[PDB]
Amino acid sequence: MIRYLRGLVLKKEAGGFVLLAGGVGFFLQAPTPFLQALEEGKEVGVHTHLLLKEEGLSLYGFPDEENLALFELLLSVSGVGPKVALALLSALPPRLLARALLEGDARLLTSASGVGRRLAERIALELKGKVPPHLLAGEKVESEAAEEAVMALAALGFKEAQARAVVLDLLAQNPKARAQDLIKEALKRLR
Amino acid sequence: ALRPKTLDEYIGQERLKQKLRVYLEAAKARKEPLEHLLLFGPPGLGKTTLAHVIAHELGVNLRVTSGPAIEKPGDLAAILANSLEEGDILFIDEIHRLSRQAEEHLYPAMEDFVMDIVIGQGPAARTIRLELPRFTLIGATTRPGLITAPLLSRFGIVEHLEYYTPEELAQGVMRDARLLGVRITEEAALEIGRRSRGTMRVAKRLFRRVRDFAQVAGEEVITRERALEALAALGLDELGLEKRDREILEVLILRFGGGPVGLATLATALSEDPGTLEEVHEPYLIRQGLLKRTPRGRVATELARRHL
Ligand SMILES: Nc1ncnc2c1ncn2[C@@H]1O[C@H](COP(=O)(O)OP(=O)(O)NP(=O)(O)O)[C@@H](O)[C@H]1O
Repeated sequence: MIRYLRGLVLKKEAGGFVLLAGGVGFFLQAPTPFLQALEEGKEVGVHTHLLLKEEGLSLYGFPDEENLALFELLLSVSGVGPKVALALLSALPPRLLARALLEGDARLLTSASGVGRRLAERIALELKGKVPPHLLAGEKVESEAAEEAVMALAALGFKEAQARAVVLDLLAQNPKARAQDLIKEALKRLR
Repeated sequence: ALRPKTLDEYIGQERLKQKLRVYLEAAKARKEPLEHLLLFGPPGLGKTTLAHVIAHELGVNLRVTSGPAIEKPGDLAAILANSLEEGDILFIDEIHRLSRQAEEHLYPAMEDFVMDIVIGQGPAARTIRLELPRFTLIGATTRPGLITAPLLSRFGIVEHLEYYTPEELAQGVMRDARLLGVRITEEAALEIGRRSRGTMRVAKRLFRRVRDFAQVAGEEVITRERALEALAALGLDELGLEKRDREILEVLILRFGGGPVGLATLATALSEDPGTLEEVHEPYLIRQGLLKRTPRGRVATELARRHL
């Protein structure tokens, strides 16, 4: 239910940390990497993952949707718990873990704290193939293809505005527009 | 008046071909991209109509644009960015005269078909790329000498072009006798042939105006009598050399003497554009025992005076 949260890093820890979102001091565990790049006092967003139990409720935080994704997916397997999933996530980088998970590197998995011999195997055979659409490379947008379009246009002659004023109108009739397909199509209406 | 584009229908030399017809055979031994073809030699000679035709015996349309006709450094980009069909040809006449850089953002379309656009404000950033299709480029030059910058490298094959003999041009003229209401004879047509200074261009000029002329439609016919008649007559000129040419010489020889002058004065005493002189008149003259360019200035070869 709780997936995202914003608040102060109130106080860190070995494998946990506390987020003062609202007026509530939430306590969530996270991967060492993420955990370290975490500094008390500054606001922060966290991709959380609730988790019931038989004695209480648990919160697990992550740097970005990607991570969260694996953590879940990971928990998806029978036998793998938060600790392990966390280990794996705390050991090798997501991207590399995504691949590994897909392909099935029970070898590479073992190669990481919480190093599970046969477990790394189950987790492997178990998610081979079953992994992942947009998850082999951390989603990251470059530059404003829009502006980027213009910027090109300007340097190609066309007085800025002339170029920007029609790049926009282009993104209108067609929101999807890689600078390329955008830029070109401008030359057309800029003949 | 369109012409059935082919190579078997191309009146002209067989040398560039011995090293081009072969590569024209490569566009069928490898792919569609036949190395960048630059062209040399004097005007008229036949540049456009060459590839203008080459296209059809390849399978793609042709886009041709003059060099200097490029203001917006991205006008060619546009001439490259969507307008082709994976083969079309792009001809660039007077190519040797392009923007200091316009000719630089032309190399990308060399290696394959890109057009990386450098960009930055301070400190400069990355660099944009497009996706120009695979095409064949023809960039001819009227005066290559040393004006076709290192870009000669990017160009594929560099073959020259020269004048197409009294025969060859006269030859063409013949097939040109089948137009719209006119029959000319050979030997006669041979007359025309040698007044078209090894150039198809100057090889049709003579008649094109002949069309709307009084005392020529009544005697439409043209044999070696009218051929050299309404040619030495009101076609107003003897062996090529015509009016303005005679005038030039007349001033060159009469006013100044067979003596040297220099585009400087002469072009003015001829009340003419110095560039336009040495460029659109001085030519044939020289290449015909008449005009001689000397470090002292122009001068009249004897064969000019006595010639009249
Ligand atoms: N080799 C040829 N065979 C038949 N027709 C030709 C040939 N060369 C030129 N022409 C004709 O002559 C006209 C153009 O004259 P010309 O300037 O000599 O050639 P071009 O290739 O069009 N020009 P350029 O690129 O400046 O050399 C056209 O109407 C053509 O039909």
